[PDB]
Amino acid sequence: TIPTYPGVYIEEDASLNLSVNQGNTAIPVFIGLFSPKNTNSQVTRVNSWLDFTNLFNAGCIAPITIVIVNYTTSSDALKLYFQNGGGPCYILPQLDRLTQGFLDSIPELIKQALEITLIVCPEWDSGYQSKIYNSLTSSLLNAGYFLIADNQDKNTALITEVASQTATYYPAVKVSQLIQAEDSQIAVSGYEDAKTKSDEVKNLAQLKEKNPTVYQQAVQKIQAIQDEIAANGNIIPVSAVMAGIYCATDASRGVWKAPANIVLSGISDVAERLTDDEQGEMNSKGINAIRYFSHKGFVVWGARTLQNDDNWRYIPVRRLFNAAERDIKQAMQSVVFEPNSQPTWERVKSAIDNYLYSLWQQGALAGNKPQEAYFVQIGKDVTMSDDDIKQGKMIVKVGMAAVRPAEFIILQFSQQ
Amino acid sequence: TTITTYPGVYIEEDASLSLSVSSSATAVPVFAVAGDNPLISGKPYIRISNWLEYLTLKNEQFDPANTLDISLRAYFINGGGYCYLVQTTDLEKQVPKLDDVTLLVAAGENITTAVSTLCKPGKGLFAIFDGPTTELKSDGTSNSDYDPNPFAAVYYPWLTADWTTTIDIPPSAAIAGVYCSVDSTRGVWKAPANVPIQGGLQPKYPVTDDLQAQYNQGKALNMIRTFPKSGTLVWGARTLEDNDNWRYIPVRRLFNSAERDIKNAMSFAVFEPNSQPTWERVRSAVNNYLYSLWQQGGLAGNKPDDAYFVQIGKDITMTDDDIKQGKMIIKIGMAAVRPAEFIILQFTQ
Amino acid sequence: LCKPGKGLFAIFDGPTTELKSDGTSNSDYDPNPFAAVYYPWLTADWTTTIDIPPSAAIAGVYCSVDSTRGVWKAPANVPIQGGLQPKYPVTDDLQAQYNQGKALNMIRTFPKSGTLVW
Repeated sequence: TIPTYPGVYIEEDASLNLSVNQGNTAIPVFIGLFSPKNTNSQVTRVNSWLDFTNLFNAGCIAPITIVIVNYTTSSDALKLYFQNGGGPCYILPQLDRLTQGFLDSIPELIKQALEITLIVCPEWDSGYQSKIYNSLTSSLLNAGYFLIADNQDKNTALITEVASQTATYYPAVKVSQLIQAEDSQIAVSGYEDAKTKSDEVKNLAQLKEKNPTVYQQAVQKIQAIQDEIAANGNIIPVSAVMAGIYCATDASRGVWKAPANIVLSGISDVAERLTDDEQGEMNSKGINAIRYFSHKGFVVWGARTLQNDDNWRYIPVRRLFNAAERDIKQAMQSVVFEPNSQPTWERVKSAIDNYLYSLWQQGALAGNKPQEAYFVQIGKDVTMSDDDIKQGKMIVKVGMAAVRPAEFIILQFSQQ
Repeated sequence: TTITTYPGVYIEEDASLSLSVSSSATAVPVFAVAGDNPLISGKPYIRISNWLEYLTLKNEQFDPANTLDISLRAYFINGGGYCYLVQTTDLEKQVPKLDDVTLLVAAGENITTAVSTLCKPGKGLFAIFDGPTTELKSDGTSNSDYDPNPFAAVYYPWLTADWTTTIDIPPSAAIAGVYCSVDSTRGVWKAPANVPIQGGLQPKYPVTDDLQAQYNQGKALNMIRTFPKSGTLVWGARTLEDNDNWRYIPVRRLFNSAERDIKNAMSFAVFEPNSQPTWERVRSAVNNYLYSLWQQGGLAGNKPDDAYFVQIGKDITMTDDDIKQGKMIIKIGMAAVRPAEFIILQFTQ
Repeated sequence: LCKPGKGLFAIFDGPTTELKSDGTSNSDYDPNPFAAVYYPWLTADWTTTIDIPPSAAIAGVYCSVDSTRGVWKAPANVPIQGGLQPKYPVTDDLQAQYNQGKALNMIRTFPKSGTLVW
């Protein structure tokens, strides 16, 4: 409302709010068909659900280009993300057609935003998701980024550039209803006639009052989409939910705790009911499953990555190393242009050793004493040679030991 | 009536039945349904909470000529809780999807194949079969077609009531109701025998002591007999395997309930660090449950040290290979109480 | 006046004639969620060619019910004090037409409980 007199105003509405959380080690970026309220392609930081609605148009209908329409699950996926404990996030809206120029620029756009740690594509279309996942180069993933992916099949795992930096989840989740937007909140562009320029029509409401013929053309596609989504049920990709669970787990228990065995909230039902034998096949292949248990509800029942080896098999082990090398890199950025001499190397060793000791205190690392948990090495004849120093190089070796989760518990019952 | 327009009182004269429902967690049955039933067609399973819900979903009057209708009425009139309806052909595919199902009830269908696949150690399932529809052979070969499965039981004969026609009620439907009533009243460790069968249900054929003497060992059949003063009772609590273990239904079903409750008790420990502090937390959860079970009277022993024991630790239950593989191994041993079955009176002057 | 946020509720008067059986005796009222209509007009011992409007008596019921059982309790199924009687009789079939949409609230007399707001 527009206030004129001082005092108390009363409004009746139905707008929904969610509590805003905070975090540092889990900041996801969402790539999808979003509808920003401002025309001006660039990553936008969103602090909460209220901020998102202030900067973006929430709805299940993508912006209309003149006609064609598209169905998007981005808004509801974000609502699930905030309901599950999500904090501030970045949004990368994809507008118009999916050109190869946009795909090539994705790794650079994400790197420009310095706080990103997670990548999520909250779109129901399988072909659209596959194109986005293939655009994440190995250089981007190896730079300390983690991709949460939605597996489209129960029998075949996803393929990405870096296996150890990816986790897949199955199946999608249903919700009670979608977010519906008014005509004024549906972006419309491309319309033009003899008496009007292309920029004079901005939303569906202006389109209706200027040309009912094409307005009826648009609504029949919208109604057809609404009928189709109602038949299959309001299905939402599960990667957005997992992004919120990652934030909640890190704030509460820490990065070294597996993001599994957590109850989902805000969803209605899973897209498919799984058995133990089926889950046994997926788990070996590296597909984490969303299971339903009567005494619990809907829970995450997997903590594996796409790479199956003794090093990077588990998500908490992989994510802990990503967090450690990120925090260590932040500490060494105060030493970049220091003189390359022995007193500089001593300061580097002290900074890393101080950080690693704090990590061991909280229980992130394994061992009964610090010497069993980590080590730091740097020297003139230990890690680097004279040629490296003459070239401006500084080499330090860091090793850590992590704790693996317990995945199988076996009960042995006896009669006597 | 069903169309409410004005505020006030509406009068209608109906004849729909009305029953009552209990709540037992250790007895959640699944009823095998013929595929030709219109209500079950096109769905994986249907959950029925009471007779009111079933009548509403049916949208038809009670038909005594429908085997499903009488089986549900007999089951609900005996105190059964909410159940699941699954087509017989879909049992091996839909039962593992359901997590709270404990009983596999043959509501007149043939579930021999499903039982041989589902009812296995560790699955936490018990099956209820149907006895022969004809008279009992005196040679003792009326139970030859049943597998010696310690996770199943057979009940004979079929039952009839006032509201009966050319079809007779399968005994498994009424027995499953007895399971719900006994568990909620006296516990799962008490034999589901020597209890009346509610309603006007009567056995179709009479069984004497001499007839039952043949079918009370080996692959035993549990009988539903009528006695001069106590009415109609369930007479028999033996499974299909004659062994010092799992001879009696109470012992097999008690271990099934304890395994399920313990599994839920320590399920919090999955995806936790596989170290000693986690093992101690799990041991506390198991010991707390077993003491509670012993206090209720479900275990045999004057003190808890005689009723159960829990072991978990390195070089006691698991080795280095088990820990490195993510395995955590626990050993639980509990003693069950076995009922008195034969009573002998010695008379002298 | 009666708009969201203004904190006002309106009490109207029903038609002064008989109720049309076609269900169109409430066509002149706006679908305002802040208003209500009551039918029919009332008479008493101290009455003449003019009949008491139902709104005056109903507003008194509002004061009594609120002070007795709270504002959240329905201001119906309560007797109308004094010797007030409805001018016309309303049956279950007559009220069935005017209990949805732009509903009219009725004042009816019942065999044992006297005159009640229905």
